[PDB]
Amino acid sequence: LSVFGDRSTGETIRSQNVMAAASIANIVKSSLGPVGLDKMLVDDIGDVTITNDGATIL
Amino acid sequence: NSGMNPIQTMTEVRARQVKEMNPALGIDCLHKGTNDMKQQHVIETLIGKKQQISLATQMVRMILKIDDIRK
Amino acid sequence: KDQDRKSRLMGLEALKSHIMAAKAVANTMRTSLGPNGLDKMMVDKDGDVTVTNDGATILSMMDVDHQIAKLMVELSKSQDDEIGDGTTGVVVLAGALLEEAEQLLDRGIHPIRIADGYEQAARVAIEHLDKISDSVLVDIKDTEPLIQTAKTTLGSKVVNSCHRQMAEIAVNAVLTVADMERRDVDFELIKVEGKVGGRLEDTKLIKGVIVDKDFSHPQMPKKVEDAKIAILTCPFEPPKPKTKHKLDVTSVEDYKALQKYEKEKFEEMIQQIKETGANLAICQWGFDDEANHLLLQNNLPAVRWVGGPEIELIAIATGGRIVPRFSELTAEKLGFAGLVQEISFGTTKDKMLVIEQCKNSRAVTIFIRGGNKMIIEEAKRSLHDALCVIRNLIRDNRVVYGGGAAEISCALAVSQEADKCPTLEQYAMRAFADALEVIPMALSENSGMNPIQTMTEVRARQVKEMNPALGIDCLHKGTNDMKQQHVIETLIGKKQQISLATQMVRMILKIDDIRKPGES
Amino acid sequence: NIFKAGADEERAETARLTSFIGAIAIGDLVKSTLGPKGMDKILLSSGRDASLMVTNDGATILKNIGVDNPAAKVLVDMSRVQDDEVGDGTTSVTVLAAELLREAESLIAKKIHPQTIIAGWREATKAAREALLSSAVDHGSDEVKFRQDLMNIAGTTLSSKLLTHHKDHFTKLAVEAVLRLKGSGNLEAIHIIKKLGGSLADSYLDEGFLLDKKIGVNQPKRIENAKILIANTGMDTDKIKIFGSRVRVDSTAKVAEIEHAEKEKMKEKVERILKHGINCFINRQLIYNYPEQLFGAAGVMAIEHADFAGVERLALVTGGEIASTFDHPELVKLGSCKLIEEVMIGEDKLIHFSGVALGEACTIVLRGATQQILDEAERSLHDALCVLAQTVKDSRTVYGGGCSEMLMAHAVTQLANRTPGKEAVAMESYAKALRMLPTIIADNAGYDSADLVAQLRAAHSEGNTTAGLDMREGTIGDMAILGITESFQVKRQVLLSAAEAAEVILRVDNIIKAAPR
Amino acid sequence: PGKEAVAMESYAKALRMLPTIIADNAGYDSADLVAQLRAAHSEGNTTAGLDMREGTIGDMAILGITESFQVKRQVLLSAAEAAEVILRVDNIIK
Amino acid sequence: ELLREAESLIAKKIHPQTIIAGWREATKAAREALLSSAVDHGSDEVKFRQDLMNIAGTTLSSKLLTHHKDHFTKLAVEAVLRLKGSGNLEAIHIIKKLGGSLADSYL
Amino acid sequence: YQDRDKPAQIRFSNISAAKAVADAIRTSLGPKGMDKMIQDGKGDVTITNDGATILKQMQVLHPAARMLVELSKAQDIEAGDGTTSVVIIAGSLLDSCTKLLQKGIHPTIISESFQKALEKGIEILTDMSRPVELSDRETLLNSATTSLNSKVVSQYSSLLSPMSVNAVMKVIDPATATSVDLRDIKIVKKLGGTIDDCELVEGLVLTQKVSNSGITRVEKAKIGLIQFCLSAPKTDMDNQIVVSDYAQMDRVLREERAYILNLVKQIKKTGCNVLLIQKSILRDALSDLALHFLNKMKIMVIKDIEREDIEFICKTIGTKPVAHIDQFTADMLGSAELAEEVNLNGSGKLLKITGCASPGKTVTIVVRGSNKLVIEEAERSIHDALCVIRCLVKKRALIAGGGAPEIELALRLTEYSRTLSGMESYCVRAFADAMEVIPSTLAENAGLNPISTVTELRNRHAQGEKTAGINVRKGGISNILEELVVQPLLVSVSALTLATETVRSILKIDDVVNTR
Ligand SMILES: Nc1ncnc2c1ncn2[C@@H]1O[C@H](COP(=O)(O)OP(=O)(O)OP(=O)(O)O)[C@@H](O)[C@H]1O
Ligand SMILES: Nc1ncnc2c1ncn2[C@@H]1O[C@H](COP(=O)(O)OP(=O)(O)OP(=O)(O)O)[C@@H](O)[C@H]1O
Ligand SMILES: Nc1ncnc2c1ncn2[C@@H]1O[C@H](COP(=O)(O)OP(=O)(O)OP(=O)(O)O)[C@@H](O)[C@H]1O
Repeated sequence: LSVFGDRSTGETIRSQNVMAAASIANIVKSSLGPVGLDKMLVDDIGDVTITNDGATIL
Repeated sequence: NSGMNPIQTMTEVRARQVKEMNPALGIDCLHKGTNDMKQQHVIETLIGKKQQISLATQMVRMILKIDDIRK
Repeated sequence: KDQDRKSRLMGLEALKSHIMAAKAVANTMRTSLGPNGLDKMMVDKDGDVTVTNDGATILSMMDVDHQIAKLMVELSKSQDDEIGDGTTGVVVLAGALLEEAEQLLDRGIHPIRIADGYEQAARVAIEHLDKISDSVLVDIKDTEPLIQTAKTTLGSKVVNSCHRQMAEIAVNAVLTVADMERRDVDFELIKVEGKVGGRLEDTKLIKGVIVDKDFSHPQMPKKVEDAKIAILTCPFEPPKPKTKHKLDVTSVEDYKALQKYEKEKFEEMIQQIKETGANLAICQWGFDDEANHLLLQNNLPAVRWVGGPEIELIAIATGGRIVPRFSELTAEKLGFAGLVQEISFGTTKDKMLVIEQCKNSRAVTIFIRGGNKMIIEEAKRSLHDALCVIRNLIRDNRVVYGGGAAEISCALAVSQEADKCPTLEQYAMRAFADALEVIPMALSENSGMNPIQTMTEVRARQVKEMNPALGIDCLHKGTNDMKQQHVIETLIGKKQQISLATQMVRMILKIDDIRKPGES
Repeated sequence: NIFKAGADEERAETARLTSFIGAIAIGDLVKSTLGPKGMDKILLSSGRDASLMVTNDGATILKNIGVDNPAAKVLVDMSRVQDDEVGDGTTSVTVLAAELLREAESLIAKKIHPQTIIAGWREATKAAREALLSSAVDHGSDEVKFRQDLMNIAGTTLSSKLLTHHKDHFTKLAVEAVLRLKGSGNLEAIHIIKKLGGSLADSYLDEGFLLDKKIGVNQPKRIENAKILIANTGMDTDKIKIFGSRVRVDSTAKVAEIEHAEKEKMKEKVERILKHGINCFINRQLIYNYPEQLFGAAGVMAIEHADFAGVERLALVTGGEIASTFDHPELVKLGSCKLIEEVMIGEDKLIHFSGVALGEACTIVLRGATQQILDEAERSLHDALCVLAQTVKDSRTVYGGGCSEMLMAHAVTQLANRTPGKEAVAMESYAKALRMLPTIIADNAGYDSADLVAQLRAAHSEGNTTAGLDMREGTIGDMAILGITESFQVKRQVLLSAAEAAEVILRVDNIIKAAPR
Repeated sequence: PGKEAVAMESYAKALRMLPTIIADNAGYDSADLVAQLRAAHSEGNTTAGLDMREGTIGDMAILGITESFQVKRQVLLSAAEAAEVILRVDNIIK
Repeated sequence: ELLREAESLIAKKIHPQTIIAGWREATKAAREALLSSAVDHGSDEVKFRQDLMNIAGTTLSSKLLTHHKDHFTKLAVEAVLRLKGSGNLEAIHIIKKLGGSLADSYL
Repeated sequence: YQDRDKPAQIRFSNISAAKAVADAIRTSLGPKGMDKMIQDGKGDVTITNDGATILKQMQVLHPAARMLVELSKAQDIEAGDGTTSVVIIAGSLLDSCTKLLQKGIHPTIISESFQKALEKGIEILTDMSRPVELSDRETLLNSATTSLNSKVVSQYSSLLSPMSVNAVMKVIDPATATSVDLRDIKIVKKLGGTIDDCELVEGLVLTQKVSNSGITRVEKAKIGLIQFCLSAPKTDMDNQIVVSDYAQMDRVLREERAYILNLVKQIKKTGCNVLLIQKSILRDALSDLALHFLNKMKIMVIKDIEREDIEFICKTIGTKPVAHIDQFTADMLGSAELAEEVNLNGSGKLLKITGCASPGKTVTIVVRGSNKLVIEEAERSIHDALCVIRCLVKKRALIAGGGAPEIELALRLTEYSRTLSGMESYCVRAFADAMEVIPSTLAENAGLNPISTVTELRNRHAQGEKTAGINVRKGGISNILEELVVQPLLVSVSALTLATETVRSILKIDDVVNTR
């Protein structure tokens, strides 16, 4: 087959979609609650912002 | 094995057993005149045919029940 | 300068490398020998396809890079005017002479002994050809056996189906431009043109000059019996330059004045043909519509759009001169012709001009026809090969039987005279006898027979049976003795085939070092 | 340092293998399309996607593919020179010359010279041409039986194409145009009209030389004593085929000075036409409305936009001439027509003539959905009208479909009984190649090729020169009873051209390639 | 019939190779002697054969070259039977 | 060559069982042409004796005995014609002795 | 066998390349089917489960696999629905010939046998269908809400359904004519309002503006279409405008005025009152001076017309396009009673033209809506409702949905295989097993067992009728006729004819070659 990309189907795209989605939950796992922990937001310039609010994290 | 088409000979005898006549016809494997091997005196037994389809089926059930060989 | 990147070949291995450069040319053309020769595919540089088996087209198109193979190209510039029939014959003879000389080089003999030994045995083979040659036209002239010998050299190609009427044409063309007692036949006085369409039986012999141009008007008369033809470069009209006139008009006062100024020029130069006495007006450029209306009333035809070399080709045959303008018009430079006619070919709009003298002229042109353009260029070379055989018959009416009959009898005389040579050139004389047998051996190999079985049967025939030589059955005829089959070669064509083959081996064997500087 | 820098040399063992592999690969390229049940091919250009098209015509495949090998290049244009003068048998001249060289390599492996096979094939060609002379039958009378034989050769030509589904309707129109002609085989008397709309079975026919062009704005619908005069001049506006000329425009009055020069120059042109004393005018270029009003008041029909098929065909169906210039009158022959009727077929203005001198002209009006169907149907009727006109000059016909080929294979085999030895094996090579022509036809239809073709050897040996292959049932039947026959001149042309081009390949033992610039 | 015709052509080609190898082992042109004998035996003339001594095609009646019939019947029957066995073989069990 | 030509038949999609049926019918026809070409000798035994040297000359071909093949054909025909018995070759005795050429063989 | 030459490996390469197209699109079938995610080259990710978009976004380069792309494109013009289901039918068909090509069957024998299965397959779908009437307005109304309820828009399925039935009745005479053209029903959408504020205009509605012509209201309008750019005198060749003084600068402005007014005076002689100008980007189609010359002659200015909008005009009023001003005649004019600009609160600035009085029947559906996502899916619900009415005109019959004719086709062709002879017996057996993929796909996409559902449904069709099938709403086998899931016949009967000619064309392709 000659197409304009790469094709992949089956249950392997189901397992890759839940591992990419649950990894985002680990970014907002420890920051939940009033005692949530801060997390470093590294920018492309080089500076970092220390935010613990989960709305500003996502 | 008779040197003919395997599908064209098969699909014309099964059409002969339905359309023009209800009794079954055979396949002229010896390159005889025509079909209907009752006139050609090709006769097999009933117990030799009832056990042909039986022991072939029972050997499939012994194979399909085996799913692991460990040596 | 440039010593680095320079190919060198010296020592004994350079001698065998020059042999291998010549063995590659001979082995390709040993299959295209005789009338049963195999065809050769030629791939052009731009993509055209043309298939032939002629020897002169092989050597001219073979883009070889070796200088030893380039020396094999040099012989074709002088052989086609001399023999015309053995172009494939001298290449296999120069190659098979080096084949046995490759065996002689293993013994350690110097090539200056082989090149002198080949020249020693060539004079024996030349002297043996004069003893076995038979005359045709001694003490008298005749045209009947000259057509029969011309039918054999012409029918070796695909044009054998109409070989009868084309053989009578080349005999009358040579006898018109040249006399048999003068023995000076000019190839430049015989021209060959052709156009597509028709058959090979429609070949006409035009004693004069032909150009592929029509008249200036379709109402012009197609018959000029008077021998007064004016050949000029500027047409009888108001004067126009060579590329673009570009007349500038301003208003109706300039258009009315330039019309009357052109009407005087339309009346003067048209009537300037009658004061001298000319009838046909061959001009380089065409005529206008106002000039073509006046040429019809005064009965003066004219030829339009005559090219560059088409002007000078007419004035040589008719005896005219290139006149630059109307002021230099004299009756002495006017052309002479017996019949000027226009001949069309079916629905084709070529309408070439046929200038005939109706007498014994000195420049005759041949117009061949055919169903394909690749056959017309093949039949032009086919008649050109027939012109050289008749040229060889005039200089010497003695002929020798070809088709392998002259080659085997020459090999018997050289091998008999080789035993009377008590020096190191004896092996070169026996080498010349073995290489002379290769040309009749390659004739039987191309015919589909056994080459060694066909050769040695004639050896028992030319010795035990009869002392006159017998030929090799190449066209699958009834039997041998091709003298009865009327396949006879020329004596000058057979003598110069031996001499040119010895000349090329002498120049190859004497060369022992090549230096080719590359790029830097 | 013999052949370098682009130069390549094919030796005696190399050029013999290159000429055989290159000719077979072209021969095996279009052998699948042979027969009525042939396969199709995918043709597409490299680097482009819009050139994707599927056609199983043998000439359409070979005209599009580029050829690199020179030994196979002389085989491709051999199928092209069969296509223009005949139009049928393009697939047969390729695969028969390829099968002749496919059996020739077995002889060269058996130590046979190629020039020996040439002398054997020339004797086998004359015996195969004599078998068609004995089996040819003519029809001087019984034109209702001659109408059957024209319909059999029409369906054979229309097979393996897009029109093989509705071929029962097209064979009633292509044959009827031939019977109404009844004379010379000139195809300029038959016109092909391509109009959109309708299916293939909705094709109409007109016996009055129907034209596929509309004329004027307000043309007269009926004219008696139509006097035809054709010309080729520009009548629309100025600068006719002149590029680079410019007129200075300074105001709106300078625009009208161009029109005032246009109204004066066109008025001098119509006065050159009406001095001839004519009644109908045909031109290749468009005619403006202002000379159209001069032609309408004078009662002269102005026919506009004539193509090369317009001037060349109307010069002989009306008895006129081309007549490109009309500067001086009374020097041209004029046409003749009785009545000109304007018929609307396909929602277009169509020009119908009636009662013309040499009134054997006809017109098959084809109908299709788009232009790709009509351009294919225009080629579908063009190759059929060539071979139908061939049978008018020579009404000899032979039984096709493997009947004439197996009779040719039997005639060469009888010549192998009275021959020398070295020419016998070469004639047997001609005998096996003629048997392969119904073999690939039977193999393309999926039948048993060893059962159908090899049974024709035993059938045609002891009489019975009528049985052939019937692809409808897949059983050997009589071709004279079923009505399957072909022409004699086309079947003789595919025998001579496939044998002459096969003589070129065996004659060549060395290919010389020059340096490409 | 059809499929039996191609098999009979293979049997005629195998019997034509027996004078071909004899003509090839004797050094003569095997493509000329045997191919002329096929045309000689086609339309009458069922007497001429191969001559190894003179190297041409001669009459076997005046030359005195003949073979026994029971040996020629034995070789033709055994070679067709030996080719009958191996042609039916499609599998080797070792 | 029987298996060499039948090898290309399996390449042409032909079953090997149909080739044997084509060879069994060709075997009866090849024996029929051998029966028409068979020339017997019911009488004229002096011409039949001349044919017996042709059988001895054909069997002794391509051997070492080509130096004196004419002498061995005369001794071969005298052993069977004086026997007039069955095909058992125990009645003839073959002697292996040195000395002498092939032409001096005795019966 | 030897099998030196291999032309069937290209057939196996053509089958396996087309099999990957149908297998990748197989799980997107049905309403409960799985959606597909695409990624563009720039990085855009768009979630869309419609089968006509994924085949446009796949961008195949194989010639054999491209034949399924225009197969879906021909289904959108012929039927307007049923799109992916033709590909899975044609994809499962080439899977069945993979078992047939290994057996030694030539593909041209399968081509004549699949046409015989197509001729028999049409006959099974004819008598099992339910014939209905086109003049009955209750049948076309009730069958359109049932098909639109499974779409994205279902809360407005009771409103857009009578708007689609009443649009085709002014265009097509019910139960007399057979040809239905969807190009004569233009759907105009603009921002503002809801979908409930809709108008059925019997004439035509344009989305452009009459600026800057200050007329905006004309009676007895003779509409004419001009493709020539009415502008300043422009020459594409080399030209020059000579200048002499300040009075010469006002003369070339008067020359631009007098040249356009000479063209405007040619329009007034034929009685034309409304001018239509085609959209042109390469040059100015209308200058500033030509806008004022038509205002003095009370001629309405209309420009910026797409090429597809020109087709809607000539079938409405009978106006023919002209290429230049010298060819402007009186015969190329239309007919109109009134032309004006109506600017509503939600309909926008549109040109409402009523009073056609011309040979031709076109309608216009003006749909309003607040958001941009509202009106685009309203047009997709209309085009899905316009196709089920067009499918009912050419075939006056109805069938059940959920793959219920596909199981009946697999059972009757099996009984037809016992009465045939020759090669055609096994090809119709493979034709019957290739039709069982469509219920097996709907069994897998609904969460049921794919084998146990289609096996129970075959025994329900041997004893009963086509009422048994797969109900995706309740998730199980039920009565499709009682579930009111009814599809037209032209969706399925054209899905068989188009897939059979593609499989016959793919199997007939032997070799692939490249030209230059
Ligand atoms: N009918 C014939 N039978 C036997 N030998 C012949 C016959 N005709 C010509 N020959 C021989 O063939 C030789 C010519 O060979 P070939 O045709 O290859 O050269 P050619 O093509 O004529 O040369 P060129 O290229 O100059 O025309 C002659 O020397 C002649 O002896
Ligand atoms: N109905 C038929 N029955 C038997 N043989 C047929 C039938 N139709 C065609 N043929 C055979 O097919 C051959 C023609 O092959 P094919 O149709 O592939 O090429 P063609 O279309 O004639 O070539 P062209 O495209 O130049 O017309 C003929 O020789 C004819 O014998
Ligand atoms: N409301 C429904 N209830 C049950 N099944 C349905 C319903 N609507 C459609 N189907 C089934 O789903 C299949 C179509 O699924 P899908 O919606 O993916 O494609 P489509 O675009 O509607 O049609 P096509 O695939 O022909 O273009 C049809 O075969 C039909 O049998």
